[PDB]
Amino acid sequence: HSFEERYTQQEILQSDRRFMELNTENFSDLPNVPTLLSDLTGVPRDRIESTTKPI
DNA sequence: CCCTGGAGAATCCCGGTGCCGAGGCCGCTCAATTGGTCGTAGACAGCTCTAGCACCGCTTAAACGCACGTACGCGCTGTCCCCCGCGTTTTAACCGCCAAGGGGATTACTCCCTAGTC
Repeated sequence: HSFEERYTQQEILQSDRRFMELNTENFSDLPNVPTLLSDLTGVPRDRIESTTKPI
């Protein structure tokens, strides 16, 4: 029972971007979240800004 | 593909007779006019006083364009579910039937209130 099944792709990606937004310790790295997530999983910043829906 | 002759049926409408009440007519009738008073409250200044008209230079706070962007009102698809028109049944007021009081008037017996004369 993988959590990728109970939680859909959108939900696991939301958990991931919340994780990366917990990684930062300052204001300045909040726009660095798309860059960090693209470095992590290789997703373009377009869908990061379009579908992640951050805090 | 979509239009309609015929038919079923609802509408508009004026004769066409019966009814009850809108309006006129009659008999009171009571309240608005009107004489006055006398004194009350608002018009007429008048002094006052008090908030606003326009003016000056700033201050960035809102206002607006531009560009991205993105998701929602609306319009497309389909089904499904549920309410209507019609057919059958049952409460639901309304008007007749009957024998007995209640009573309101209505009149009959009578009995006291009234009033006359040898």
